[PDB]
Amino acid sequence: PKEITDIKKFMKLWQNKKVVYVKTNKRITKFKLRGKKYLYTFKTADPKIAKGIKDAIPATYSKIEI
Amino acid sequence: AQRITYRRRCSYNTRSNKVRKVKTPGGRLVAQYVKKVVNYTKCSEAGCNVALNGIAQVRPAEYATIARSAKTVSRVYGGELCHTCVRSRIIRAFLTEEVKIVKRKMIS
Amino acid sequence: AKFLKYGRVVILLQGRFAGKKAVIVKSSEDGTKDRKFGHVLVAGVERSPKKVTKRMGSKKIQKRTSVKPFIKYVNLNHIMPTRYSVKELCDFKELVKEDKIKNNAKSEVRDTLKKVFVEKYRTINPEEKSASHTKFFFSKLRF
Amino acid sequence: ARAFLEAKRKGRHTGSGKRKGTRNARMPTKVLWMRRQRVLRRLLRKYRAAKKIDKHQYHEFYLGSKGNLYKNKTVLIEAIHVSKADKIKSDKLTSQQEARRAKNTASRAKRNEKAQIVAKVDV
RNA sequence: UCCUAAGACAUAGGUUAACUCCUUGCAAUACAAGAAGACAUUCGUUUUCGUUGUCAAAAGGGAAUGAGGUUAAUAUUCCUCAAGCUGGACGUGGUAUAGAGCGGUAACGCAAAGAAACCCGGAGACGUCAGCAGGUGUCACUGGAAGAGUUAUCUUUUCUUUUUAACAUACUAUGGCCAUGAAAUUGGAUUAUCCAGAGAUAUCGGCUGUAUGUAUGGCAGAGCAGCUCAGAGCUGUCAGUUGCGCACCUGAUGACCCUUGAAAAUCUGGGGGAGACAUAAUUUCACGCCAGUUCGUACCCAUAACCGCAUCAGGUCUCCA
RNA sequence: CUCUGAGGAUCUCAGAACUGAAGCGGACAAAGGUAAUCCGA
Ligand SMILES: [Mg+2]
Ligand SMILES: [Mg+2]
Ligand SMILES: [Mg+2]
Ligand SMILES: [Mg+2]
Ligand SMILES: [Mg+2]
Ligand SMILES: [Mg+2]
Ligand SMILES: [Mg+2]
Ligand SMILES: [Mg+2]
Ligand SMILES: [Mg+2]
Ligand SMILES: [Mg+2]
Ligand SMILES: [Mg+2]
Ligand SMILES: [Mg+2]
Ligand SMILES: [Mg+2]
Ligand SMILES: [Mg+2]
Ligand SMILES: [Mg+2]
Ligand SMILES: [Mg+2]
Ligand SMILES: [Mg+2]
Ligand SMILES: [Mg+2]
Ligand SMILES: [Mg+2]
Ligand SMILES: [Mg+2]
Ligand SMILES: [Mg+2]
Ligand SMILES: [Zn+2]
Repeated sequence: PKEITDIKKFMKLWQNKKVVYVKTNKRITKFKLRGKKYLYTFKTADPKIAKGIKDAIPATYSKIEI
Repeated sequence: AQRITYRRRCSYNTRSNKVRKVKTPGGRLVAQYVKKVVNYTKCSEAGCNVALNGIAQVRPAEYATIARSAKTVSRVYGGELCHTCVRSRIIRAFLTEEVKIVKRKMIS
Repeated sequence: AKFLKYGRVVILLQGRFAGKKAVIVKSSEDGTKDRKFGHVLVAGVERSPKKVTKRMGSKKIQKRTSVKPFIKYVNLNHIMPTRYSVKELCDFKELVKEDKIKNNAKSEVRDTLKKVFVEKYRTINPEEKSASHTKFFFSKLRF
Repeated sequence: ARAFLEAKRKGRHTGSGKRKGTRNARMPTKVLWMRRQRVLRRLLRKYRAAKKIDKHQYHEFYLGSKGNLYKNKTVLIEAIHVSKADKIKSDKLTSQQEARRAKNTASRAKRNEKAQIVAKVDV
């Protein structure tokens, strides 16, 4: 499992059978890409990055929420 | 107090058979098999025995897994010798040829 | 007693360039605000010319001769002061540019020297007392 | 258990009649020594770092504590105050000279003891 | 299963009426015994280098996995989730070169940065004991929260839970190096030794090596503890401190020998630069595609599953506390 | 049992007083000595 700090690489990865898993925690939110040998997590604190990334969900990738 | 169980069918305590106690998300204390430590890489010259810098100390296998960096250094003998030995080598070779030529001209 | 002179061939001792031969362009007894220790500016053979047979062909003999020069600053302490000297092989005062070095022009000087050396090497004159040395400059040292 | 540790800490339950092991057995001498040495050396380091002592004083005192000359940390401290106060030159003296030096040192001591008093009054 | 050991056995040669017996790793009491490459791709052709076997370790060496869940009985094997390894074979990006990365004075650094014979290395790879230092697990204590025990009296009480796998990235880690400068009113330093002009100490100095360390990912969605509803639901799983405490591991040492403490397979590095190649050639970078066969996995391991004519007061090698 | 002092970081040691059927390593744990003679170091 790898995690990503900078949204850019994350977006290069979800731009590269693709599905995206978003999960809510009290203080934080996480976005999760499945790829052959790695599970990519992306965490953010503030709601701005949050909504912005929710926007970022493309038609190619389907969004699952737990 | 939690007690453990070997997981390997080798109950005898051997340097290769060592175990470490790990605490799981389950709340269990589980034996996990710990690997063996290896000796650091030393310069190969006679009587030298210096610990080489900038090379990884890794169990022999993992040596196929690492990046070129850890396998090497940038000198003339990067992997095999330390700087001191390199240096003394250079110097010795140069000066020895000098004496060689000198003997040559003194012969002719 | 001091021999730092422009044109003295020295060997680099420890460094990625350790074991290579090069000539002193400039010598700063105590150095700049930049390098606060005693150092020398030097131009030398990084990769030496490969051996050339009398049986090879044109393209072979030409390609064989390629030289890759380097220009480095080296603390004098990392240097072995060879007694061989080549002053005239080129004007290093001319081709070694404090500017070009600091100015991100490194590759330019590289080219210039490659040109110069390659030219000189095949042009080596067998009667030159300058040449007995020249050979050694392009010589390969054995450790 | 806790109640006992309580009383043991107040000191009610340690006695000779309550001790089964050797003094050395309970706490081994070597530990006490290591602890003392370590204290003394940590101190000498603080001091030599703060310029209060010089490399010669450092050395002499280091070998001082190595020689069990100082039981307390307090005592090493007193003897540092002494090396500072007494001139560290105690070589080649006639008894006249040492009497004089003694009285000069006694004078200094009295002096500063006095000041150290007066400053606490005004505060 | 592979590797080598103490060892052992073929083959070859010799001995015996014969059976049998003698040698063989430092390999022969033997010897016209091999391996590789390429084109060919069969042969053949051709090239290169060459004296000649095998078995013996379920504690030695030894490529890579973990947590959670499940059965009446198996599970580091099945399920779920998350990883790594070796061998394949191309795809897409990217390094490098008209010969073959770039930075630093230097230790050294950085996803990648051409190659054969050949010769040398490193790891593997190692005794006993003594003390020091650190880490893990455990034990102890502190505030918070949920539950439980006690309550005639006393007890802001007594107990319980309060967890984090392999693996990914970044940092720190007992040592060693590199500068600069050299030390006598010698200094530095350990519990102990011990080090220095063969360069000590010291610099807003620098480089490097080891985690059973820290943070984040894994991860809470799992596990754990409570409380509801009639399979669904809700709440909390938080923040600290100390130990010559204990078991194990690691790090730096010290002492000891008319004792001086395996080897090979395996992974990898260096020196060398013969060859190969323009529409080309070759390259320890990423991400993607394929595979992992055979055998053992139940259960007892003992005052009742073993050996002692037995369900015998005997005997029988280990780990966790 | 009630006090007192000393050793340390950003758990040991020593004093004094009081109190008991003069008991108190209260179980557990845990050498009996001495002087000679003979062997074998
Ligand atoms: Mg996978
Ligand atoms: Mg003890
Ligand atoms: Mg053998
Ligand atoms: Mg034999
Ligand atoms: Mg294995
Ligand atoms: Mg599996
Ligand atoms: Mg692969
Ligand atoms: Mg040893
Ligand atoms: Mg509590
Ligand atoms: Mg350090
Ligand atoms: Mg939950
Ligand atoms: Mg300890
Ligand atoms: Mg043990
Ligand atoms: Mg030895
Ligand atoms: Mg090489
Ligand atoms: Mg029995
Ligand atoms: Mg008393
Ligand atoms: Mg009394
Ligand atoms: Mg009694
Ligand atoms: Mg008797
Ligand atoms: Mg006897
Ligand atoms: Zn060396």
